[PDB]
Amino acid sequence: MLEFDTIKDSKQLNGLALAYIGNAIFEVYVRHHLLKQGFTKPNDLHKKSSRIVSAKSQAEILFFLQNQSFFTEEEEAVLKRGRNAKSGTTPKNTDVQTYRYSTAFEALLGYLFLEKKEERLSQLVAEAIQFGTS
Amino acid sequence: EFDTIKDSKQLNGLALAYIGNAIFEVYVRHHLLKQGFTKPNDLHKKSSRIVSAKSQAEILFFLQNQSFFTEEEEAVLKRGRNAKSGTTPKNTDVQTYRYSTAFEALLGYLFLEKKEERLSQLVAEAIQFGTS
Amino acid sequence: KVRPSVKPICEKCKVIRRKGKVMVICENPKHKQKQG
Amino acid sequence: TKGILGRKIGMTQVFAENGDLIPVTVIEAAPNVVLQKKTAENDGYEAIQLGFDDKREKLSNKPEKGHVAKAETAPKRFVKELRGVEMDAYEVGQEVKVEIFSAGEIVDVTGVSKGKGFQGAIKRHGQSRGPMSHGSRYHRRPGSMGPVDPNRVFKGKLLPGRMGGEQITVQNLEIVKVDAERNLLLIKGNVPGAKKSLITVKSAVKS
Amino acid sequence: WITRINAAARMNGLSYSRLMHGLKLSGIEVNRKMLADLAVNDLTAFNQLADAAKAQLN
Amino acid sequence: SRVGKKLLEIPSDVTVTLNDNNTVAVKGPKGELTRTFHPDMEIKVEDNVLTVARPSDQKEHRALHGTTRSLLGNMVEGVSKGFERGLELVGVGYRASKSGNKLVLNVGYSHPVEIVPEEGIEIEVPSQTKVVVKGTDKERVGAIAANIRAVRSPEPYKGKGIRYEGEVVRRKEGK
Amino acid sequence: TPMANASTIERKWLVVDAAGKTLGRLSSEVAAILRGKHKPTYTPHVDTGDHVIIINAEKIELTGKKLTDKIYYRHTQHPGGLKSRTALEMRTNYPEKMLELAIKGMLPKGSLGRQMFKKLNVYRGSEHPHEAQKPEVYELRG
RNA sequence: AUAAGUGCUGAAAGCAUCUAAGCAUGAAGCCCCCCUCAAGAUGAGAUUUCCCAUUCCGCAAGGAAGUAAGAUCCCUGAAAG
Ligand SMILES: [Mg+2]
Ligand SMILES: [Mg+2]
Ligand SMILES: [Mg+2]
Ligand SMILES: [Mg+2]
Ligand SMILES: [Mg+2]
Ligand SMILES: [Mg+2]
Ligand SMILES: [Zn+2]
Repeated sequence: MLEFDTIKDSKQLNGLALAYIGNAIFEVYVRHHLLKQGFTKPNDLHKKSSRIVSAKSQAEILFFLQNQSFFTEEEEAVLKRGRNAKSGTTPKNTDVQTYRYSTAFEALLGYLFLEKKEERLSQLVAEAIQFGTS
Repeated sequence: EFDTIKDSKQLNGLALAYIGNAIFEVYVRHHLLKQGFTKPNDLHKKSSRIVSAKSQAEILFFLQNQSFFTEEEEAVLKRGRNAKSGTTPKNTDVQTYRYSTAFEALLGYLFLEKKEERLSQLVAEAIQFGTS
Repeated sequence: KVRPSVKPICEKCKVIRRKGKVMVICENPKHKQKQG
Repeated sequence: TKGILGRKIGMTQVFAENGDLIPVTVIEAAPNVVLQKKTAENDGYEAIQLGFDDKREKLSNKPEKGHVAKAETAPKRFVKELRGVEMDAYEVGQEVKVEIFSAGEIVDVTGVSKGKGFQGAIKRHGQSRGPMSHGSRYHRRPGSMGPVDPNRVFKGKLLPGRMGGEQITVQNLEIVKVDAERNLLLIKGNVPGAKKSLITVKSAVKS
Repeated sequence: WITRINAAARMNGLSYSRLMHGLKLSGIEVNRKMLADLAVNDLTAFNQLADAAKAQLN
Repeated sequence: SRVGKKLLEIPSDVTVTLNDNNTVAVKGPKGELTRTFHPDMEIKVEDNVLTVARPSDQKEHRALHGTTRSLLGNMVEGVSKGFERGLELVGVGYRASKSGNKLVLNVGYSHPVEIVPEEGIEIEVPSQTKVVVKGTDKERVGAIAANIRAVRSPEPYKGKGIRYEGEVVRRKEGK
Repeated sequence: TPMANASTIERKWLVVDAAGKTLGRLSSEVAAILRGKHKPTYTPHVDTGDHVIIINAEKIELTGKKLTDKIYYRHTQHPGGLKSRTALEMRTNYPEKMLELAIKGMLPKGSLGRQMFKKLNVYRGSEHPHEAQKPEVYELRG
């Protein structure tokens, strides 16, 4: 992964900053994966990343993982904090609860990354990409 | 722990810039978080300020004067600027977009070769300057 | 010595204006006076 | 500055070393807990939150549970906010014990007065009576309402109504003794509020 | 009507107290204030009237 | 005649410098001096020659046209040698002394009075019964001497307190 | 018979500057841009006006000795409580309020005149947040 | 920051001058500091935390029904009334 340092009071970030960094994390992972799979055309890389980085696919991946008995107590608390955060303007072509349920996923990824829980985040996004691409 | 690609030189196109975009975004966002801000509005405002096309262009131009780079860096910068692709945004011209593409391609090539010692230093300097 | 009619007494009293008022100033401060 | 939160228990007396009587008010406490920090980049001021006197889990709802479960402690019953303070010697979850007041200091005490009900004028506003003899029919009534010319009553008259129950601050009290063991604070004088009530003991503002 | 004509005859560089004088002078244009006004429902003829007015004011 | 019409020389080390918006400065052997002027008024300098070109006559132009010239004169004089003003001190035991850089005066008051000057001006004391201020500009030494004198005004019944270096006070009689 | 426009109107935002302008002379064309008397479809009961943004509101001026001898009174409802402010303290600490009180006396007084007054946006600086409505520029006609 | 006063430089008026340019000082008055109420401040703010993958009609807007967090009815009372 990258070479960062810890940020003081990383257990007190609201549900929004976590998703703010987690969106970037997920973008990095999915782009590196699509590039590793073998592709050069930026048009096709966008047309494909916009299949896994949409709120619909994210809510779907979240429901799939959750219904598979994958998480633990603290990840459940981080999910509830991500989904309970109320702000923003809903996108014009989506529901307003799948939005919340995808923000929960991004908050989970961000909180996992901001605590140096590297391998768990790695395997989680591995299974997420594997599902989404299938 | 990202497994290496088959080759980091045959990426003739913009894939380097494609990865460098998200790399630079991750870095600037984590930095803004370390500063202390938590509200998303001003976070996004400063992020856009530092990640815009003209900002990256000016950072590249300024770092060009410090001779901070070596030969292969000029090689990848040239290979990036010889890219002809897509359409430039309506808000900006066709010139500075090429400088931004060059900067993003350089960042991506640095990232994709496990040279974090150069990458962290480069992004630290770029952010430090852009926050002037 | 405020009074609505100021005028020199001895030969050496001057008459000046300050901030839109009429003042008589001198060396012997018994003669110093101001209109209004 | 500094401050804590406690419970009034009742007045007593102590002899000093000179051998002289001193009225004393007892105030118990416990380890308060910092639950939140309000910095100037998120809000418009500087302030920490303090908790006190935890309550059993059946009397707490899910919002409060989740709020107080980010400092890893138990649902607190009294939540307040101490504003003017240095904000580098305080971390979420850390405690604020009673051992921060030495003897002979000078503090302020904020508390809610005790209620008196619906009171008249002679008692609420401390007015005077008319006569009780000499043929009078006037006593315990609030007086003339004012001049005739305004054709109305001036805003600011003083009439009956509900007395007490407000918030009051007494200034320039003084610590006598600080029993570090039992979490006690002996303050000289008396303090507002009924027994078994919340009392805020901050440092002195005037100096 | 006078308020609307005054508003419609300033995006041309005139005013009311001069448009009306130029119309009373440029020939005798007897278009009432009601109809001159209503003809700001379309602003192609009113500009012609205002040009004919502005002619005689020099 | 008029004072806004005379001439002003410029010594060797004294070097004036013109700038936009008429904000002349001076460099000399005793320090710098900058002072903005009125924007309307025209200032023009020649080697060893000072000129103040005045626009069409008015009520305030005939005033500014002399004010600016007097100020330039005071400025060049101060940067050439500087101004000073002493302060006699009669007392019956009233005595001033030195303490580091500030001033202390033991007038008849029941506690010593402290006087500290701002930067760029020094307060020298040649003897325990006299004070002498020294500085570059004129208004500065003026204000400092006024603020030092206003600690103890001279009583008229008998010379007692601070007074200027050369001045006559009236005298009554008390019995 | 005359076109009486109603709920068929559109609006457009304008930007006005106050750097180097006399009060009362700016707030006299702003107070008629708000009301709608610059549109050939002006109807008197529908508020056909449009929005106005003001910037550099702390750069306004006043001629003569007004910055010391223009007083702003305001009375509470209690006996004796008449409070006062001069123009310097206002222009220094409440510039936007100075301009709002200026413009508010030049509009109608009913219940349409005080929703015409919701379309005025006064700021004290050089940047405004309303960069989404595409607010054009408007130089004073006098 | 000021009132009356005391002023420093400085011309109109070759000098003088508290002022017209400029720079100060100066009161139980005025605005903050002290205490209380305060976002129905319809300009209705901010922060932190909980609840959300229902079912019918309705092309659609929408309407309806069961509920979630939470609250109330009802009961035992007083540091309250
Ligand atoms: Mg999101
Ligand atoms: Mg790009
Ligand atoms: Mg009596
Ligand atoms: Mg009446
Ligand atoms: Mg009317
Ligand atoms: Mg009991
Ligand atoms: Zn005389």
